[PDB]
Amino acid sequence: SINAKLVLLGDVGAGKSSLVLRFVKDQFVEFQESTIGAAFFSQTLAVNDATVKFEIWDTAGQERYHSLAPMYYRGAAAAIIVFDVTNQASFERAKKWVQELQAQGNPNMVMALAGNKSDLLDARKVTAEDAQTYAQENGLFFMETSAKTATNVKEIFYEIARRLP
Amino acid sequence: MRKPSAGDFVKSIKSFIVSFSNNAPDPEKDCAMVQEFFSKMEAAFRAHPLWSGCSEEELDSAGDGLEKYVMTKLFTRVFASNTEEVIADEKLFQKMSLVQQFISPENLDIQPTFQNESSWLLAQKELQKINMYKAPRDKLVCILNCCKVINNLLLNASIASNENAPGADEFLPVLIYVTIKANPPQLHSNLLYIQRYRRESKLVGEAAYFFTNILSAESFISNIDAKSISLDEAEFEKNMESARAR
Ligand SMILES: Nc1nc2c(ncn2[C@@H]2O[C@H](COP(=O)(O)OP(=O)(O)O)[C@@H](O)[C@H]2O)c(=O)[nH]1
Repeated sequence: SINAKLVLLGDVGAGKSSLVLRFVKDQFVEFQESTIGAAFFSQTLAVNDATVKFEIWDTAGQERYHSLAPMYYRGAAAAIIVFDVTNQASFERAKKWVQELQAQGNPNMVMALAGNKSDLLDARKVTAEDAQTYAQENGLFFMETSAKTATNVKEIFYEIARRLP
Repeated sequence: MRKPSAGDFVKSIKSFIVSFSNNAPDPEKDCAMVQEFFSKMEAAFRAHPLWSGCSEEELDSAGDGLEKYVMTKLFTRVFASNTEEVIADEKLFQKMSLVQQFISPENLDIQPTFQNESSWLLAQKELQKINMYKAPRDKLVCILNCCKVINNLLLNASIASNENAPGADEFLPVLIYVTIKANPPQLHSNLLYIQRYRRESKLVGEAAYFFTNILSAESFISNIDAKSISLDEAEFEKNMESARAR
């Protein structure tokens, strides 16, 4: 009985589609091949003797489409800003989404900084420290996630649902 | 509504239609009056001792029936009915009539893995049907159909190229390309009319998401220059010149 609009922000290849597909369908490309797209989902969740119905809006992450994003995040109760821990430019871009969301919407939004592909070791380029520190100073929370192994996928959405004003 | 019992419901709608002429045309005022009227007549369908009665689905169909009847009557007064909407339609048509001639999928970051070889022809055509209809719902359905077609075609491309499921990163650029290629007349006015006059309770959910995608497409397209489609300054202007010549 609690409706929430949730935007997914982040640049191409970060794992936006993978994250929400894991969360919604319990699927990942390596184990279960494709069935439906992932730009929009409605998903219900139980939190502390209640219910949250997430309406999940994906956004185009390419730079040429950046100026269109306010149309998507308008009135969102929440946002997951996704970055790929193996890609430093993705993290720089995730930081810009956060500042913009703070500048140009919307005071009681629940923002979650997701650091995805955590399963990847050799290739990791963004420290949990930088991401954690950044989040701690900007009123949001950082969670490392993996769509591949399902680590912290369900948890990050619960943790947003927990915080809904 | 042709039933002798519905007499005063018919008189109520008809007197709304004529009492709508009495005020000078104003979009933001007009659409408030229409939605208020829709809300009130909706309430009068469900609350009616005679109508209690219909299933929820049937009541929803009567709402769309009402929307179609009323908007068809009010169409010329409320659709593209001022100079700035006429100007914006023409600017958008002009820009697309040129850009369609040289734009390619890579200009919009569409990856070769998500190429369709009809160039999503069926989606183009679904969008172009938009000026075949006067009801906001039937206009919106063309948009939604276009989007569903694009989505199924993107899904097929990811099946064939063993890729991950497509998201907004795939969908939006393809919606932009498809809209440029289809160049549906009065696209600006059509979107404004749907946004203003579609039964407000129904511009929600997945419908609202895809609607927002096409509004963002309109905006991108209006603002196309050399940089936004990744062409050199001189290449873009040269492309525009040849486009005007044909
Ligand atoms: N190892 C690993 N790979 C991932 C993870 N999430 C996504 N990927 C892969 O990285 C690529 C980009 O992910 P995708 O979901 O398509 O990103 P999007 O463009 O932001 O939607 C895809 O090939 C995914 O299979 C993860 O948690 N771990």
